[PDB]
Amino acid sequence: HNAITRNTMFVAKDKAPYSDELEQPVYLDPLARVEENKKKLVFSDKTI
Amino acid sequence: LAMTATATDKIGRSVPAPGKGILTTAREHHGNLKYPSPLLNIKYRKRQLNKRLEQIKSWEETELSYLQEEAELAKEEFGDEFSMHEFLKERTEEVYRESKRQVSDAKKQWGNSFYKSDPRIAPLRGALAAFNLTIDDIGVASFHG
Amino acid sequence: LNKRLEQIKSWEETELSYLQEEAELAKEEFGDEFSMHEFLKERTEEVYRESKRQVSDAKKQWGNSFYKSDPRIAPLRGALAAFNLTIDDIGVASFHG
Repeated sequence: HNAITRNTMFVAKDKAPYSDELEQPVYLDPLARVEENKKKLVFSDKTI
Repeated sequence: LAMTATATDKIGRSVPAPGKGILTTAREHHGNLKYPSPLLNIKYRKRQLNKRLEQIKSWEETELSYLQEEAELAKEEFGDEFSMHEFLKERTEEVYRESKRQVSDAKKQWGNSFYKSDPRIAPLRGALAAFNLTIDDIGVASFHG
Repeated sequence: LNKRLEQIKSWEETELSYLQEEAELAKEEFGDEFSMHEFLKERTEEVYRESKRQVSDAKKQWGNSFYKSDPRIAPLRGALAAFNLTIDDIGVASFHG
């Protein structure tokens, strides 16, 4: 309903869930799972 | 062809820009390596496969034994047209094919694809360890270059 | 599948039992740094994952993919028989048309 009212159905992702520093460490860990932070689902070094 | 994989990179706004997405072919978990994983060890998988094959052989023997009792059950449940010889022939072929499939699945679990579930075995390491080759055994890398 | 799952449960039990004997072997073959607790944890996780894969293989052999080898079971009939549906149970055909 929000998307139809506000033309915000498609939300382009500006940034990956992982930073440039955690990109490859996440690539190389099959158990690396995103966690919530400031309502955004991002990768953190805690789970790598 | 031991291994093969495809991958994408990440968010971006440059399609021709290459990325490190295929680095996931080397992914494994390294939180606690105090002891080697037994699954990477060839002889452990060999004895596991040997006991599984013994179980499958016992399964074949029990199935062929039960086939006589099942034929008698079908002898009354299929009328006088029942042929003992034909029933035994079809059902023995079925048992043999099932046993072949179990042997193949055991060899797939312990020889070929023992690294499907294990996150501590990367696709590359596990693909080589199927043939008992270590990471050091890749001698050449044909780069896109 | 039931007898195979019983076999896999027995396999779990024998592996977990053998793990104590394998820890003593590794206790002398890894020096005084060996941790009984840590070794048991890693190897119990490994046994659990291995038996999970064994259970999945049995369910894939007898439930999902029992028709891969059998040539008397067509792909269509076998795919439906995975869910216990007969050839008659396809109600609609979305034609290319």
